[PDB]
Amino acid sequence: LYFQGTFAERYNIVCMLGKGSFGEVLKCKDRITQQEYAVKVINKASAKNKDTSTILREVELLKKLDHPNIMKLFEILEDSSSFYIVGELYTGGELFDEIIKRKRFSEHDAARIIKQVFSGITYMHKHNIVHRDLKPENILLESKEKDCDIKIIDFGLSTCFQQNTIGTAYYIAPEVLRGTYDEKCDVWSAGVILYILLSGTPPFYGKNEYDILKRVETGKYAFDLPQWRTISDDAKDLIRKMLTFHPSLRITATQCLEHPWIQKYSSETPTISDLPSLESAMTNIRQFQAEKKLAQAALLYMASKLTTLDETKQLTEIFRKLDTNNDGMLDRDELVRGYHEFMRLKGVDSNGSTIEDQIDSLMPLLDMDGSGSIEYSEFIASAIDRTILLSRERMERAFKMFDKDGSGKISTKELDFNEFVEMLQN
Ligand SMILES: CC(C)n1nc(Cc2cccc3ccccc23)c2c(N)ncnc21
Ligand SMILES: [Ca+2]
Ligand SMILES: [Ca+2]
Ligand SMILES: [Ca+2]
Repeated sequence: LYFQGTFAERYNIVCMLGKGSFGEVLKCKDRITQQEYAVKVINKASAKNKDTSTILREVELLKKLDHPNIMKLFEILEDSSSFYIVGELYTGGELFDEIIKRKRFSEHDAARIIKQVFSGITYMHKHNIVHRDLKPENILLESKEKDCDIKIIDFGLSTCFQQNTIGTAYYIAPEVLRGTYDEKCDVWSAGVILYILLSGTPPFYGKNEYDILKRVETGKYAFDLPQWRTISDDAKDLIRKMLTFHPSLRITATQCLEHPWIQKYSSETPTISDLPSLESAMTNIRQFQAEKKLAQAALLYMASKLTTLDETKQLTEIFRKLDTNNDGMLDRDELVRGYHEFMRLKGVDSNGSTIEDQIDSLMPLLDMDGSGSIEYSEFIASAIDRTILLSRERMERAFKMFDKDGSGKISTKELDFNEFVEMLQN
């Protein structure tokens, strides 16, 4: 395997997309699957701030982050000059451009959007990761479709790498001017984002960066602009709690998510339309509940690494409607209510075994990291057709994602292609 790069052997570079933090971001495509991905290329010599052992450790945790509103990293690969961080490709651009186009949003539309930031940030903070620089330019739109998920990018690598080289000043908490970060800085930044969403203007506005940072110094903002009068007191109460000056008195990410104003506007719930879609989710999980253990884990690794938007976009809607508390993961109770609601909408009396014992029995097989929750990939794994999950191209990639040494055959420590194909086609 001498004349083969790890990145080069697997992905072709299509084109540059942008200059990201710590290095360039490019569009690349898998040479077998043809599926396209974004890749950030980071120069080792120049950007390295830690040893590679620390960098690969840090990035591994970032890869294991599983949340609909957080960018999904697939892998970190290296050659003699660079690191290559490969992730989901988004096509909808920055939330920032949405602000410019719409100028500002209804309480409904601002609620649906910021709810997703709260969801992602809450998950980030549960895993002890602060963004440090939350802003509209670091929130990407998944696609061009209407109510598409937003995706928080660009965090986690801050001690690993070193940058070299406008408008960030609007979003920085005051404590950050004191050289301090903590989880409450992200809340502040998200409060500013929200104020801009509902009003179209930042709370600490000014002509240049000196004067912007001067108002941010004082902590003084108001709901003075004429447009604030036809905006509820509930949005005002949330902003006030987020733009509280002292971090210790400022609300958490979770309380942002749980705020009454959030609850009121983002209550999309399951309907008759979802029944056939929901019926498809059932069949595929129903065997996943009694499908082999080596099958269950092997399926989780495939659907998690090699899916695409247009494939799982249906499961994505269903997931959302079951996610009644809006944190981006499915707990035990939400599944049970969803199973009750499913039956009710179909006309079948719930009150074999009960819905409650069936879910109780499903959770251990379904929650495979033992998280207590059913994260997005665990759902997709379970509730997708293997009729479309299993194409030759994907098996070919899978086959090579486990053969570490590059033999043409798999060893026991790691865990023929035709013997591979039959195993997965059971
Ligand atoms: C704004 C345009 C330069 N861009 N930027 C990204 C973010 C991104 C892509 C690939 C790897 C990453 C690793 C760490 C942090 C962010 C990464 C990105 C994306 N996902 N999809 C489309 N465009 C993107
Ligand atoms: Ca949930
Ligand atoms: Ca889990
Ligand atoms: Ca091998």
